[PDB]
Amino acid sequence: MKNLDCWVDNEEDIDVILKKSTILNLDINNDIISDISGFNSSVITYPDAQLVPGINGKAIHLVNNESSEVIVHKAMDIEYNDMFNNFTVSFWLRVPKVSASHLEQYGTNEYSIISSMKKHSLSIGSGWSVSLKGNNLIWTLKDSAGEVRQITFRDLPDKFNAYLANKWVFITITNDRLSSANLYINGVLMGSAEITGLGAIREDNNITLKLDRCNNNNQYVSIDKFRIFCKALNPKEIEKLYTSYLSITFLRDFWGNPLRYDTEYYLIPVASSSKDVQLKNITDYMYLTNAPSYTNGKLNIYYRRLYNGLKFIIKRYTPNNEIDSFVKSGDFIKLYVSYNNNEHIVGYPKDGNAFNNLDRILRVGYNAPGIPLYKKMEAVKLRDLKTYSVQLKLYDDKNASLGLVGTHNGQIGNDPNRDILIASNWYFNHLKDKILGCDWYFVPTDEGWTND
Ligand SMILES: [Au+]
Ligand SMILES: [Au+]
Repeated sequence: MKNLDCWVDNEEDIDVILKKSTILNLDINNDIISDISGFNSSVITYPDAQLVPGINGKAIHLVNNESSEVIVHKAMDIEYNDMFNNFTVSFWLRVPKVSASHLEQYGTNEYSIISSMKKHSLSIGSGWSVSLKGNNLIWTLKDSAGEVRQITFRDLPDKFNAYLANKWVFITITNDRLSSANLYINGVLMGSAEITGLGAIREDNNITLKLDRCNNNNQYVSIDKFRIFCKALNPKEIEKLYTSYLSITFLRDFWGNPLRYDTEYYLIPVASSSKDVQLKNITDYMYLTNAPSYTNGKLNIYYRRLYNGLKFIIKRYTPNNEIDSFVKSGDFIKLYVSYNNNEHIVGYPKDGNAFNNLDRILRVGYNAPGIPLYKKMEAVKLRDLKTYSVQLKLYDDKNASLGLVGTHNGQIGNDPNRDILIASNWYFNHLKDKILGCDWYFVPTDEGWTND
């Protein structure tokens, strides 16, 4: 009694604790990476460290060459924080899905992506490192006397739900030198290691962000919001820290990147993610089908395959907002299906067929003469902030709500029974359910996911 957390005083307001215990905090402003903690550690950016969209602005993109790195030179006042005392490392991480091929080829090649490690004699290294090995995420802590402690996290086999499978995920690693190290992903505890009794950790004066010892020349990773705390955060501090970055400003695609205009997306319903969207016929309705899947018992990985089903495109309802291409919640849009190299608008015909005069059946490319076709939508995010999904609100042409886009299981004509896309206001009265049929993933083609 005894506490190796840095002293704050403020033991109440979580936000005050998070702020006060921050000793390093990378931000990207006007395309320059710097430390905004207040300790002013210097940050050197090498020529092939690239910038990409991030969870809230831009983020760091590392490729596999020696010019692709970011080095933080620790300020003198924070230099020895982890020698004996507690600390927390946090950052957003995006790693592409490893191919079956590359798991076999490179699966035993452990490579670092962030490190303070130092080499000392006796063969001894000292510091901490974040590294990857196949679909393992690994935290290593080493003291100056040769002790080594580690957490090895094995990712989920279902790569649609896995953390090292091309989505932005939030990492947090807490170190309490009087108990354990704990690894969290998206605020949830994934692994722990006891770390008591360690000696002095004598690490590098620099913290290096770079792929180290990676044998796959085409490998890359992205890192955002890299931050270090002089405290071992508790689960409630971690939850607030995690949710604090979920900016309400832009909507997000399936991978966590900002949603964009003029971009092909495949839709998948969150509440039935094994399904793809199909079209009966131009001018007619859409429905769900089962996605085909990939399975590999040898390598223990599997996943519903992506990029089957219709391609959708979002356009501004009222053109020319020049430079920006990002969709903001509350934006008014037109939804198209691109088919036969033609774009076909999505909407509901006045008095069109509906189920129980209340679930409105959507039509693609409808064009009956003299029949209004309602197609003005609002792209919104009403629920589940941790989930990268979107809702779509359809209006008539008089500001009345025709409902959120969803599905309805039923039959049209003598067709087979199907989950058919619809707009319904029924969803507004149920926005608090765990799972809801109006939640959609927007999935664009991405080099970080190829089907095997
Ligand atoms: Au690699
Ligand atoms: Au919903």
